[PDB]
Amino acid sequence: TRSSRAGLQFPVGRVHRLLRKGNYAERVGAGAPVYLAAVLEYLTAEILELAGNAARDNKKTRIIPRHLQLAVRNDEELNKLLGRVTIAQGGVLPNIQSVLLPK
Amino acid sequence: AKTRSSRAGLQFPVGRVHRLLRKGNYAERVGAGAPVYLAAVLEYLTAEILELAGNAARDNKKTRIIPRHLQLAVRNDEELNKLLGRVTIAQGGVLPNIQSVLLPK
Amino acid sequence: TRKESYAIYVYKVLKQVHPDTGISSKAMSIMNSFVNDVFERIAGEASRLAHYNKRSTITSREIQTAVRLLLPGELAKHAVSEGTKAVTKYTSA
Amino acid sequence: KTRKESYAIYVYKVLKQVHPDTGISSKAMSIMNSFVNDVFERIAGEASRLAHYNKRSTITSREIQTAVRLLLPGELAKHAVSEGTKAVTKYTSAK
Amino acid sequence: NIQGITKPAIRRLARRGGVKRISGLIYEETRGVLKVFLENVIRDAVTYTEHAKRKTVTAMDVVYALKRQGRTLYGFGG
Amino acid sequence: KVLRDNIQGITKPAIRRLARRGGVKRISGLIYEETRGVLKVFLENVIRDAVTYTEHAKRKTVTAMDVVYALKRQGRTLYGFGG
Amino acid sequence: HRYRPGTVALREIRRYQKSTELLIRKLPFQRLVREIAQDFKTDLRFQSSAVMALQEASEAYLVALFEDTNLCAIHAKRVTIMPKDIQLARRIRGERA
Amino acid sequence: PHRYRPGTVALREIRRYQKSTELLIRKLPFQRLVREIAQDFKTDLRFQSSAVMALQEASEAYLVALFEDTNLCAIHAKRVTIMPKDIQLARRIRGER
DNA sequence: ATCAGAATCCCGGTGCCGAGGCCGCTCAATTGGTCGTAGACAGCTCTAGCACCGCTTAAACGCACGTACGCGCTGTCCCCCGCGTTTTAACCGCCAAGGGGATTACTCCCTAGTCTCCAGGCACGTGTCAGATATATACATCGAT
DNA sequence: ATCGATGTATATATCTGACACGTGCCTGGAGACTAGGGAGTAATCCCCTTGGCGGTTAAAACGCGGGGGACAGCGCGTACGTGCGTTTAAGCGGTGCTAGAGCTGTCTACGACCAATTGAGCGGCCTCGGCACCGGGATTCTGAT
Ligand SMILES: [Cl-]
Ligand SMILES: [Cl-]
Ligand SMILES: [Mn+2]
Ligand SMILES: [Mn+2]
Ligand SMILES: [Mn+2]
Ligand SMILES: [Mn+2]
Ligand SMILES: [Mn+2]
Ligand SMILES: [Mn+2]
Repeated sequence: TRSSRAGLQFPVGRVHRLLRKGNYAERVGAGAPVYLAAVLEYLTAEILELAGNAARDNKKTRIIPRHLQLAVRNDEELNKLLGRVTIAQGGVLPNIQSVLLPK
Repeated sequence: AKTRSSRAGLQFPVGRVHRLLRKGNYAERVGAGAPVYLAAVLEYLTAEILELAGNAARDNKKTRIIPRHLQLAVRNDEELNKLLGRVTIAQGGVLPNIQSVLLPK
Repeated sequence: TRKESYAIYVYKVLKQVHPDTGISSKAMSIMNSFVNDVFERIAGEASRLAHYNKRSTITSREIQTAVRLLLPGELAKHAVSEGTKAVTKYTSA
Repeated sequence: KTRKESYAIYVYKVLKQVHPDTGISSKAMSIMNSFVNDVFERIAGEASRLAHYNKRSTITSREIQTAVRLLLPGELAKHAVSEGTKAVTKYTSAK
Repeated sequence: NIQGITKPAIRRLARRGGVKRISGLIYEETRGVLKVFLENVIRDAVTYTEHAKRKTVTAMDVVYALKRQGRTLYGFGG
Repeated sequence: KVLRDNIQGITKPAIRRLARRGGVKRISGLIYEETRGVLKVFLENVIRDAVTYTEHAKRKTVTAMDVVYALKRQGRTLYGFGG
Repeated sequence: HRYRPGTVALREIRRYQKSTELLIRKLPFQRLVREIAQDFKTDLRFQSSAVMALQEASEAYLVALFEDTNLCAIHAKRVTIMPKDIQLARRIRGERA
Repeated sequence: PHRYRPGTVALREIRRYQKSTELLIRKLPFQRLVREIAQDFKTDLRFQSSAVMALQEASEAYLVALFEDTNLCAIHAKRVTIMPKDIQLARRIRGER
């Protein structure tokens, strides 16, 4: 393969196919499906990281959408990135505005 | 006539719109009516706006459309204004609108 | 070198619509952008439409439905009629 | 019974790489797949304009790179580029 | 039919919204608001269906509509 | 030569004039500094991006087009300068 | 006995932000969706995922909206949200005119 | 002598600056600022004079759009005077950070 | 009520330089003909969606009752506006220098494209446990006192 | 704070459907290998960007005095939250029926690719008339008396 040759888990072939057929440019370099597959791989790790963390924190061995949302919205950098994405079955973070609290 | 524009009975250069659509990686291939359509739609809109800008110019007593005139044109038309709801026109200025509660009674 | 521009067409249409009226360097420039913006906007959204429907080619059907997504009503409607008119006309000649 | 693709299995392999003793649900799996396609388009699309803007016909790792630097927040980009430049050189080792 | 969007349901949403106290006219306001939202999303959605020559609006039309409108949603085939 | 404190070039009258085109009549004193803060987060975005385009185009000169592309990126499309 | 007005309110907030379940029951919603669409095109069918997608998109949106609404209420030294907040919220979002 | 009452010249100036389109920030201070911020990203950068002018055009539009929506926030809290907290609400709602 | 001056609104003259025009040069579109594959259409297939039916069961509802919040009024205190004088540096149009963009010019490397061979990734298969479900207990409250 | 008292969390027993893992076919990827054109790189000119200086003054700064708004206090009236019992249709589990979407194989209409041919459209140059700038005068209205 090339996932191997690049130490990647993410399909370096698939990616090269998609770049070419998905109408981004006339021609497509050899480094790019590798560079990109890696960045996709990097980021899917960062999410799986903190979501997993979250599933531990929230006492479950399996990640459901919530654990993603929790991971994402609690991360300052990831929440930005997905600043315009509604994640199905995510709920919201718990935040109860000060002056609403009892005295 | 030679010009594909004339076959189409248009001002916009259908040849140019065809070149760009190809040197633009929107698809493998391009139909032959798609440039025509698009060149015509582009024409509709530049007309629709130049109509309102020139009127805008006229009231401000002017022979020549300057951006304020395009701006006045755009934000007075509910629809154009929405199409360009995210667009700064250089030298556009803003529409004269002063909130009520700031006016003397 | 050649800097291509819609400056002649924009003029043409202006002269068609307000025959004793000039346009300034900046205004032209502005206009010039507007055409390019709407071009990409349409073009791109047509490009998505081909793609979404496993399809290799952008035909005026695409460009049309692109227009129906992009533009507000009265603008869209007129633009559509306007456009499909020029197709028809172009076929016949 | 059509053969529609996804990233499902690689997500897992990466899941194992980070959290070996942990699992996932179908409902979250689509989210991870949606996530991947979305990120793919945004980077690819940025890359695409980059080429055009520069009157050039090829999307290289360099395009893909700067695209990332426009699409990602300071820190997240930082690592991405790292992991990106790494996987590339490592791949150009082998042949 | 629209008024089938029950007051209690709207109450729940505002609670998940962080909202503590609710005026009466909110409920109706919520409704016009929600209507406007769906209309726009369904107008775009259907357009995709009409263009796919289908009598059945899919998830992907919806998904595509939301993207168009800057309200991207995950978990229905991205 | 070294450049320091330039945000204070955004004098209080100006930050005022803008607010007037903005339809504001009464300006609280603590506004001026906030506006400067905001304008900064603003330019730090358009130029972080403009500059990337400039780095990518392998240039030492930032062009009107790198700016215009940046704005478009951040959904603040600008007409009047090319594009 | 009796709980002091606004204290189950706080309790319900806690409950719903902890849960991810949908809050408008599926069928009124489903019938609302079909109504609105028939207005655009006749004799149509919806994928059950198509309706869920819509529902997720709509709710999440409204919640987001109540959040931002509730902040305007608070901005006006109030504690009750009111149609006039929603209007300012959407105005500033640029949704409404 | 003579003295215009408070808020009288404000209203005048509003009408002034709403008639015109010329930039409100001074040209020179502006440039100095932009060079600074850019230097602190990458040294040894030059600017097309029109590229400064682009950023300025874009900057003012934004702040004037901003003041607009800030001003609405003041008027929401039954005030007439804009305040940092107003600006802040507008940016939370715009979804700026 | 009436009066003054301050600002804006408008007037003509005025001097300048940009838009608009004409002229000639070249590059991007036109023309025409081939060739190859996308898409369209027709013919069959089975999957997803719609429909109607009825049981217990939560959720919707409707009213009741009182409380605490919204809102309108008032008064105080103070900050932010206006103005005038002092102060500072923007703007203008003066020239002078060379870094850098943009245009040019040649060779070759990297990628698109074709083919043939090979397993990585997918539908689909089951058995299995993580976890939805809960009933009784453990706790961490809230309101009354 | 201290009461008893909710309603909430935590628990540990059992039940069941989606997970995760394996079966094996297949279609997308990969290795071989040709072909050329995009773009790298090195050479050359020619814009425009920076820099730097004083003549000029419009804009900024700074202080001063008080007008009128921020906001704090309050005081009334009611528009919501709470919560019992009172009314509906949401949902679930079950089967029935087909429209429509999915897949498959064929033919030709249409679009890329290519070459030779030329005025549409561009820059380069030229001129004067729209309009920006200066300066005078009448119209308005705001605030002082
Ligand atoms: Cl590459
Ligand atoms: Cl076509
Ligand atoms: Mn610095
Ligand atoms: Mn009087
Ligand atoms: Mn040099
Ligand atoms: Mn106590
Ligand atoms: Mn080249
Ligand atoms: Mn049928």
